[PDB]
Amino acid sequence: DVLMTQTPLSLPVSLGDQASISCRSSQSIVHSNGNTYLEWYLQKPGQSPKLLIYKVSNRFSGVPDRFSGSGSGTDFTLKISRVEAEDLGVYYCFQGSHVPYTFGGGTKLEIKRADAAPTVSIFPPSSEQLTSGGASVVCFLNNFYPKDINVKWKIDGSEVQNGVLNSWTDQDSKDSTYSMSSTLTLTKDEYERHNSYTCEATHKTSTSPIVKSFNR
Amino acid sequence: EVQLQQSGPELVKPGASVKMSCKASGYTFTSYVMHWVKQKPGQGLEWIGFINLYNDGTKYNEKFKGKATLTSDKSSSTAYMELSSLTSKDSAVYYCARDYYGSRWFDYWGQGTTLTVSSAKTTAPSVYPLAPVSVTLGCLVKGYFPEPVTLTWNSGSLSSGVHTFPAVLQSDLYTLSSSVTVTSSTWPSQSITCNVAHPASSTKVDKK
DNA sequence: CGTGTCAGACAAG
RNA sequence: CUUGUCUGACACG
Repeated sequence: DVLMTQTPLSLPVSLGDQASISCRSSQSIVHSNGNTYLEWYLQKPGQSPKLLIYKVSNRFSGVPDRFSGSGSGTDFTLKISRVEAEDLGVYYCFQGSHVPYTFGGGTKLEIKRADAAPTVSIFPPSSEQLTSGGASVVCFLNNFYPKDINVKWKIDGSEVQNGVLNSWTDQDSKDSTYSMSSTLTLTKDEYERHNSYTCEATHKTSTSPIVKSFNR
Repeated sequence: EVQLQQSGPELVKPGASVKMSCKASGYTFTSYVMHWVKQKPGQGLEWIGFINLYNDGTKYNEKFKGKATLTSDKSSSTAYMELSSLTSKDSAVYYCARDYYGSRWFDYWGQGTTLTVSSAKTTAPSVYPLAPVSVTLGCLVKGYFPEPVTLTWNSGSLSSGVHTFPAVLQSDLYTLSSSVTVTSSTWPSQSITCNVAHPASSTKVDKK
């Protein structure tokens, strides 16, 4: 049972630049053939993996010369030159050498971009859900970067880190930005007992937290 | 033109078995050995095993012996996989990848079947409009089992400026939201309609 | 020890 | 395309 470690866990790169993702193995992957069966696989968001390199350096049908593979024995490197935006996603190294075929941990290639500020949008509960004894306050934070943002919720002036759902989408292929969604699911009785609701976002792109609020 | 089509989604209860399909088209289904992989949502991949479609000789990952069973119907160009004694630890996405050489690594992959192991029952979603306090609207899909849901705007149009956030799980229920940013010239005059279609229970459509 | 199927590679005529 | 092979897998004897 051979394990595959990938040195770069996350790798932020700007378009044009090249990225070096290394994948050291637990044991020797050199089969008796003298051949090393080390692969590299790319899994773009919302899609199943695709083969890129298939010996240690052999490129599969579809990949340009930008992708090259090096390293033999136990240390292996994947070189992605002239990085593009359609190169988002995690990269796995796979060994088809010994008894159980095993992948690595993965590596999330992040496209390095200018700093962006979120577009915080808040929405009060729907009149339809309010009749159903429910009241969900949804907060939207879209088109920002880096992915380092913190969302807070207050109720009538008190931090409420209770019953909060946060949803993170992948990095946009075009925008190269992230978007978050927090929602505060309360009850109708619990909701109408308070007047002021807020969701805050603290980001590198703002010296002060982005505050949105309403009072019904 | 080698394509690989798997069966659709599956919610089975803890304790039972399930069989998955992998249809192959564009090549000799009996030539290339089939491979199966498992990837829990948000995690890495894991090789399961491969079956020699010419002799039906199977080779498994010893940690998968007793869980998986690779068979096929060589005439229908369909490859199967069986998972017995399902547990929450098995709820993941299972791909079927064709073998490139020596039944060692893979070249082509299927879209992936999403297996859900849970005793919870199928609950239809509840769509709620998101009116403001350019402008941004929203569509809230709350309380549903099992995944998946399809949320689209204007019957597929308005693909730009739309963010479909992945669903979150809470108390055996799902909740999915999607925001849409449009020119200010539209919402008071032009309408944005949300389209939710949960293939397991219902399909709802409501304007803003 | 051997035999068959299957593919992916090769050097040379 | 033909010849001489190399290689991994599975089945079988």
